[PDB]
Amino acid sequence: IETVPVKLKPGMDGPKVKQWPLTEEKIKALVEICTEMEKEGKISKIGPENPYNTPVFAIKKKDSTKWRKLVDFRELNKRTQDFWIPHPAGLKKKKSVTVLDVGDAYFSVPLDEDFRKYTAFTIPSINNETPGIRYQYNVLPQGWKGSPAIFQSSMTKILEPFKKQNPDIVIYQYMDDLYVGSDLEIGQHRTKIEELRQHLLRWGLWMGYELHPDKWTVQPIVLPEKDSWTVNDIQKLVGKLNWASQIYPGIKVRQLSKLLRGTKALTEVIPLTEEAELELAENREILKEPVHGVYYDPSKDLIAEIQKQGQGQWTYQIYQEPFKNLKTGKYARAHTNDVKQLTEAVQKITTESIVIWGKTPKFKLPIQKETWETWWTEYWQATWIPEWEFVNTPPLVKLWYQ
Amino acid sequence: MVPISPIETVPVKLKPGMDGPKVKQWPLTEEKIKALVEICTEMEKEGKISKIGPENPYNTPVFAIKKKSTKWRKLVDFRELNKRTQDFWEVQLGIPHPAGLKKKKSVTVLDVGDAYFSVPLDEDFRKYTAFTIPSINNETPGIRYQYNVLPQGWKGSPAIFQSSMTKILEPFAAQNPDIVIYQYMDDLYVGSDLEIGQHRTKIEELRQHLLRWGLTTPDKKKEPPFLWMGYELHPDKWTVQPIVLPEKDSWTVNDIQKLVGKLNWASQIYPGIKVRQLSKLLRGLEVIPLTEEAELELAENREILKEPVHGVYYDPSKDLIAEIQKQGQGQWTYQIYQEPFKNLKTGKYARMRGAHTNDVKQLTEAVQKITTESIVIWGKTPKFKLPIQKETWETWWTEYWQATWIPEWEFVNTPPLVKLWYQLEKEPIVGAETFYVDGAANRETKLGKAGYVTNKGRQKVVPLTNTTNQKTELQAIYLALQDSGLEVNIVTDSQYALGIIQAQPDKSESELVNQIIEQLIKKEKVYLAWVPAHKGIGGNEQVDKLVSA
Ligand SMILES: N#Cc1ccc(Nc2ncc(Cc3c(F)cccc3F)o2)cc1Cl
Repeated sequence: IETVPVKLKPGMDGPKVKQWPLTEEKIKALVEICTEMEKEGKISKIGPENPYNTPVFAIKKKDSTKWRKLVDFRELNKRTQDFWIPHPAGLKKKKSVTVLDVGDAYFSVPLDEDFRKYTAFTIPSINNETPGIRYQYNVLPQGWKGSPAIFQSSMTKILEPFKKQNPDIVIYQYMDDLYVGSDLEIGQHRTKIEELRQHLLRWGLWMGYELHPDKWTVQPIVLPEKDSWTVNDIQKLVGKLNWASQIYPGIKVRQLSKLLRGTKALTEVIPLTEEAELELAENREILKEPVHGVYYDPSKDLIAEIQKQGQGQWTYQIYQEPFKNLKTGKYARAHTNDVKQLTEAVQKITTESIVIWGKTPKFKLPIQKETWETWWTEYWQATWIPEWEFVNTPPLVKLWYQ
Repeated sequence: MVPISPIETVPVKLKPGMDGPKVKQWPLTEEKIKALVEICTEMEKEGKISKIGPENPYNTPVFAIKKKSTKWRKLVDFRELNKRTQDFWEVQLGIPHPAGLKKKKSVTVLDVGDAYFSVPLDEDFRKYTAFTIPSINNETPGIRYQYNVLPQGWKGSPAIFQSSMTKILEPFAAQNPDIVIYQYMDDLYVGSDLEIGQHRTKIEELRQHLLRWGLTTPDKKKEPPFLWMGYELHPDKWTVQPIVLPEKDSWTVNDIQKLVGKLNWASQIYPGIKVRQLSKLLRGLEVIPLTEEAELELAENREILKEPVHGVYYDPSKDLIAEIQKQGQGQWTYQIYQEPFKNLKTGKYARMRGAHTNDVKQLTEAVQKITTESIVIWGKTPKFKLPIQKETWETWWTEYWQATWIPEWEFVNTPPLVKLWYQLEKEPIVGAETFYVDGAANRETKLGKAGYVTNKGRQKVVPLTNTTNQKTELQAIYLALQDSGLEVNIVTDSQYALGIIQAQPDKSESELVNQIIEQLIKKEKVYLAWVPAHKGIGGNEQVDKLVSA
């Protein structure tokens, strides 16, 4: 009922980010939505004296048909002072985890009157034939990094009853998301989730996203098992082994290259010497153990790389230092839209990253900027948005992960 | 007296930590001062300014300019006060494009140079607007004035004027959805599809509604066509203002840079306009000789410009179509239309500056640009007609290492067709000779060698001058391609060359890449394999020795 004082970083102005083109249907959804939010006092029109701006658009969450307003607060969040939730290392270990959109709770808390001007956004018009409808926020806005940090006191209270009643459940909050982990059976699971919606309606949001840990975290590197090796097979193996030697100490290829002794046809079969096989086996051994000195450090950036492998398969690795992977994965679930798949891959990787480390990674996307910037908002369904850059040079490494 | 509602003020502030202006009132002639005093007395009479006492420490210089007329004009120079005023939210940042307008049966334009003065200025901010008419012979105190209304030339007049008109007009537009309203400078545009009787009625209702705020508009005393932002707007069609390509038997850098502006502007409706060579003549205000390639490209601009072309307005009930053609030299041209041959607009796309490229990638980028342009103008993606076969597109995107996509589209068979010029093998080729290639160069002497060693005992090493490791690694591949049959396996340790060929260029800045491309086009099958250097991989080792000597 009384606002929390918030201010940007020292010497940083509010965001001045141009609105990007919206389709007619997204414009219409936003007009209807913003009209009601104004009627409900969550937002208010503003005049030309406010110079700041943040982009806005419209998504559809997964398995619903109603448009949702998404403000891309990425710039405001960078400029929003740091606010002083810890990360529960047990969340990633629960048999299951459901994800709940609680961003609607925020609209009940006023916003520091002096900060409001910074939540400025424009609904554009087609062909700019009418002035953009401009608004700012009066309440905590979805997607702002402050909104969880501020509501954090009110949310602890709303939960204490349920937490004290189920001391085995883990509960974590990132952006407008509540992550509720369990170790029960889905049916018992679903109900307790239904339970947890009642506190919020009682204190007052029906959607639930499923999610279980993987198995390996860092998928092992594996070598072929063959009864006959062509020269090509051995050339690919030595290449893969040499790559892996930047990650793992004692990888040796002397005895395998030895086999490639001369100028043979790529398809000719080489029987492996006894040395050769031994060397291949010691490398196999090595690859089973973990990497050495591989630690997460919450002060540094997480980095996610994605490779398109074809046939709806996508590989990815999350690291901080090169060759020190904290997680590696594969994804194969849009059978004709490369960009929808990539966009779903980015969302899935970002979700895993929130559950493991409580923050989002910086993506290196195997796509041209202009394609990605002209199509990702059509397939986006999360209420957060990570950072990204663009790989323009084909990695030679895509092979080592297939 | 009919009561008039006030125009609520817009809070203005100066930039943080900055303060008003304090600049010297220039000395004037007695003839000029006399003229200022009369004008400023009439503005004060009307309400636009007010006399201030001497506490005000701010000053903006003021001038008198002779109307090219025996009458003088006053000119307050706020360049200084502007630097110190806050930023505003501009809305005119995006201007509409005529292709996005709808056809109107009737269209009027009111003029609003009277209301702009019914727009008060934020009280707390007037003080910053002080100016001084110097006195005759400097023997009295200068007269001191400040503004009570948005001043011509102030940083915040456009925004605040627009925003105030908008809010006035809003209820009237909402209660008349059968018309459109749009405001720019002192000009209000009202169009509709009503019969002229009903249309002139509503223009009357509009003037009445503007009277509620005491805003007086011209009497029935224009109509189509309008000149606006360099367009000619008619009720059922639009085109640019005329495009006259000057004749010149001697062209200079200022003349060539202005010939690409005109061609660029005209390229939004005049189909197939090109600007490559002329734009190139500007690479990196000197008379430059037009190449023979620029005089045949200019002679093609003058014949496309010979007569006028018109564009149609947008009919939301019909699909949008966009059609692209390959012009050559990384140039693309497109048209957007709903009914055959009646374009709403046209345009062109140019290759991004890179070292290597291919047609499919360029087509894709042009599609993306047309796509974003269409979201801006019509709120939707057009359907595409593209000179590329469905099978070609499918081969491209399923094998390309990046993610790529183009929206709903159909093949249109209008040459030249975009195609894939070669495809590398996924597996080594049985029965094809295996070429182990290698190349090396001495960083100091720029001397190196390139060559290959094959499984049939074929061999070659060529000595080279003025080369680099990178150039010898490509030359080696080039040699193996030159000396092999229609099917061939090639082993290289060059990550450099791999990165280039796996990009699948069809054209290059490097003539060495282009020769390789030309060889690849002639092969039936090529499998390109990579091995790490210096690991003693057979053949790679052999040929490394031969080329590193
Ligand atoms: N002759 C003529 C003529 C023919 C058709 C139209 N149609 C139209 N649809 C939307 C608008 C508003 C508008 C202008 F009226 C003017 C500039 C920008 C703008 F957004 O106008 C307008 C005119 Cl002026």
